[PDB]
Amino acid sequence: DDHYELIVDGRVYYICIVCKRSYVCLTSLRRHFNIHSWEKKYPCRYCEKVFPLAAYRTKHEIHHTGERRYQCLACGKSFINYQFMSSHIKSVHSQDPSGDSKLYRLHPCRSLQIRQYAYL
DNA sequence: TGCTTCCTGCCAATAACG
DNA sequence: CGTTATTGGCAGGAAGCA
Ligand SMILES: [Cl-]
Ligand SMILES: [Zn+2]
Ligand SMILES: [Zn+2]
Ligand SMILES: [Zn+2]
Repeated sequence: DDHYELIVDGRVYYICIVCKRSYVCLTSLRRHFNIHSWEKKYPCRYCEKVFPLAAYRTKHEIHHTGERRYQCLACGKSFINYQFMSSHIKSVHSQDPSGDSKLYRLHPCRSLQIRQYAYL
């Protein structure tokens, strides 16, 4: 159908037929495969752009609304995504957000309707 | 070479099923 | 509506880009 399997050292991999990318998760292969098939379409609700993954569309739509969900706990500045937040904390505070301390807060998404993670 | 978007393991939230 | 399947949000490194 849309994949074959490699089994190496007991570990199972799922291989896309088209580009031969390997996936540990079958769910990942399927998510990825839409890029080839365009079976599903994820159109920005604010403009003409269309995405092959739902999450790509959501991250894009956040740019339309201007919501700043990522907040630096050291100085309070907020950022639209992880990358700007991380870049700020490393350059300005000389600390790594992926270290063993919580240096930022991810606020819930309020400018769009997306599913809510209870831990935020 | 510093923004910008992509990528995929993981799994909570949601949907589908029966 | 309780059990199973699916969706897609998240991190944070990778890749794209000018
Ligand atoms: Cl905001
Ligand atoms: Zn592929
Ligand atoms: Zn748009
Ligand atoms: Zn700060």
